[PDB]
Amino acid sequence: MSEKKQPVDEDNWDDDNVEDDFSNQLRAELEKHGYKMETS
Amino acid sequence: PKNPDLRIAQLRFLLSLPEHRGDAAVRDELMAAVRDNNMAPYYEALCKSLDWQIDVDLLNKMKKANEDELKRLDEELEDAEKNLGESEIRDAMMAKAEYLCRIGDKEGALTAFRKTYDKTVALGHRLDIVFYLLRIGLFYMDNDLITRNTEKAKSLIEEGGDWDRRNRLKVYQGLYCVAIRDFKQAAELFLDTVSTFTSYELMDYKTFVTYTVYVSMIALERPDLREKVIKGAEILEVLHSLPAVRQYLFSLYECRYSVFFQSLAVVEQEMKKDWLFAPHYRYYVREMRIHAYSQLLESYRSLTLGYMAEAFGVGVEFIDQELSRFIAAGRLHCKIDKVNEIVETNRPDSKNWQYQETIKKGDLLLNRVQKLSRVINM
Amino acid sequence: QLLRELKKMDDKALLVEVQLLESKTYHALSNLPKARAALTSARTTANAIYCPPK
Repeated sequence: MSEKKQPVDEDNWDDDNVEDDFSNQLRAELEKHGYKMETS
Repeated sequence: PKNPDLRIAQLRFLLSLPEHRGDAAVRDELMAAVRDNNMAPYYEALCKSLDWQIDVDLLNKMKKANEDELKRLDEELEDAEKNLGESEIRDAMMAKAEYLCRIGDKEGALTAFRKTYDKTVALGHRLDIVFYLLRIGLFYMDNDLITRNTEKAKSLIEEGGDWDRRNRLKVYQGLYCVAIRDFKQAAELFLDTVSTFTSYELMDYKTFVTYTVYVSMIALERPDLREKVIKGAEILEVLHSLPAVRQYLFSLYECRYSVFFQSLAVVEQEMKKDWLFAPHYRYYVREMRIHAYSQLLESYRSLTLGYMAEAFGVGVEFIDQELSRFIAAGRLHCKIDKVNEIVETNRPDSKNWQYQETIKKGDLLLNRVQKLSRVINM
Repeated sequence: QLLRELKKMDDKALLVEVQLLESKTYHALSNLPKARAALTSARTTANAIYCPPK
């Protein structure tokens, strides 16, 4: 009963949520926020 | 029998973050590979770090020491097969065989795990095995064996009660938790810092204090926060050793703006140098941030970000994208503004936001049983 | 090392002659219950001795 069209056609798996904030963003985070002391 | 090659597993973590260098590898690589018959700490590092010029007078004298250790195994278990006692072979050879697992690979499985697991009923030898799957889940940085030792230890958690070592089970289950983003049970099970005084799987007990305070500074609400990290009696001395740790707590509880980031730079330096914590260096830092902004932003309602940037350091555009990501990330509900510049806060979830999760579960899980309800006829 | 010698010998005032100093230093590091225990040791010490020093 299982098929009918379709036979023709802890890890980081939970860390993926904030890793979506880690991959597109904030990879040099305290390399700029840590340099807010002396940049200005 | 645990802590030297566990420290060499910390040297594997020293191989982890400084990658560009091949000299700080080889120096204490040779220092850890000339001491105390350790074939595997240069064998896997032969598989990872620099290879060998030769090994004949260098380390085949230590495979010759391994040969000597092996021929006295062939002395010992053939001298213990005559004796008929407390499984003399498996006991007096699980000693040298956990030492063999210190020498070489996971053949310590067959010659330790079941070699003492098929005889005993006491949890001491099996718990040495659990601690050795812990140390080899520190060698290989396992996800497997540091769960398999829990799978083996819960076979004797079901009857127990013991003073130090079961609290150490709590400690390493918490290290398994906060080896990934699992955070509160680690601190809750570390919180009984008294009975964990010194056993020969510990590192510096003071560093155990630093690790429990790093994990207990968050997942601990402000009354519990002040009662534990402030009103803690015996904790105060073992954080009076390190000034910057007590400075970190009093700078966080002080709730300033720039000593937030000075303190946070100290714990930025500290958080990396930490094995099975340094690949988790990011959500802890913005977790400190989200706790700080959450305790600082509910109280005001006529708030300007000029009042922030006057005392954070610089935030005129520097905290702009920071707080914007923090708000639109799902949490830290306030409103960031155009140059009208009034930051507007929200409710304590006493009335409004509470009214969702009931139908959020009566949809999902009750809809799974709607499917099973529609399993009647066909 | 002071606990290695005095609690076996007889001079019970000479015990608290340093145990009370330890009750000071557990306030100096703010170890509150152990300083309470040291004060209790002082109180259960001083009822055997008349007053030969102050």
